[PDB]
Amino acid sequence: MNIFEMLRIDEGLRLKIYKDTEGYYTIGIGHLLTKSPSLNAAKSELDKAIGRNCNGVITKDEAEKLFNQDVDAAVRGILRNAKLKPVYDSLDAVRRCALINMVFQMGETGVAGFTNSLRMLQQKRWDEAAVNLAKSRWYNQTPNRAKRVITTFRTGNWDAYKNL
Repeated sequence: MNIFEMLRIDEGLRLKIYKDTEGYYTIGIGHLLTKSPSLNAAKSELDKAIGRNCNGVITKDEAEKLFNQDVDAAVRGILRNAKLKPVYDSLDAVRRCALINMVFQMGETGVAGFTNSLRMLQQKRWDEAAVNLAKSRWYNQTPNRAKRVITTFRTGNWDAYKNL
């Protein structure tokens, strides 16, 4: 299992503009287009993102291209971030994927706000950090996904994703 397979389990694939769990306009593999309520603003962002007139619909190909960019940007964002970088560097390969997943879903900023959990992951206090991470809007709003990510940080292996 790798970062791409993991994220694709968590996000799914949709070739037509759709709404987030949050109500936001998205397409592909969890590629947020706009936080704006107009389908029209969304369509315009889409065409800007793809470089063609899409009419709200993309190919598999375009979906994966957006996904490759998004994953690359998540990793780079982690590496550029003073709060995230040290935790990332301290982690093993599997747990590194769990942090990338959080950043993809919630952005650098959002994750950098989980101060206490970050501290615990650095210290390698896996059980404590899993309990702390669960105490969040994130967990309450998307509990099945948060629990997969959380188990991943807890165990250091891919079992949460075996099932799936």
